[PDB]
Amino acid sequence: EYPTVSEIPVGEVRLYQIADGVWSHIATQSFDGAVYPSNGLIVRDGDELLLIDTAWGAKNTAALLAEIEKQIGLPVTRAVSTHFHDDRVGGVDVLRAAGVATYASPSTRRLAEVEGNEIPTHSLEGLSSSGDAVRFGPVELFYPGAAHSTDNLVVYVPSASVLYGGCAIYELSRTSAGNVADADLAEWPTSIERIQQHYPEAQFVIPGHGLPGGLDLLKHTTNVVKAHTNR
Ligand code: NA
Ligand SMILES: [Zn+2]
Ligand SMILES: [Zn+2]
Ligand SMILES: [Zn+2]
Repeated sequence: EYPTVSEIPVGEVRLYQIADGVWSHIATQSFDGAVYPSNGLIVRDGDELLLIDTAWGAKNTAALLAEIEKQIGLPVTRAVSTHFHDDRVGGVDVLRAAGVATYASPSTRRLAEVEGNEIPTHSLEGLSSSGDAVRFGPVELFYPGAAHSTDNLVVYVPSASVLYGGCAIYELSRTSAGNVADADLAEWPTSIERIQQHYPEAQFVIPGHGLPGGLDLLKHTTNVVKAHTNR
């Protein structure tokens, strides 16, 4: 029942309820003549919402805000981007113009600026060292170490046992490396083990792209990363 890359035209966004007050958002983009899905998260925060990641571009992100107001009807007051790539920050300008306070680590803000990408306004402190965690409203933010990117964060929703791995975690159907231009392949397995150690009770694990599953997605990602390392 999770929407697949094939059922979502580029420009539209779907919401999927994972648990009480926790949704993923799913959008698509075309690259090199193929179509790719991308996930983010929405977490209820009293009578407001916390958004995790944009919907991969300005147009998709405007559609995301429209779909949230239609389906949920609570204001998105804050957004966190989990690393500096466009599937995470592309759409930050749309969020900002809509009155959403945008956040990322100082590492992410720096890398976004270097890349010429959109830059979240606010800096998240306390996430500079591997293993660092901070509470941000209804979620915990965790910096596991370098993996898919040097700045990648993961997000845990303790009330729902939902772990949002972002692009540091691959879906099961992905058996080859994705975009690894900015990755730390040498550290990625160690960073994954920090995630496993910190969130062993997670019941629902969401990758940056593709289908959710359980904690098996972590060892799966390590397997794929190690195979790529040995290519
Ligand atoms: Na924790
Ligand atoms: Zn990325
Ligand atoms: Zn502000
Ligand atoms: Zn990604």
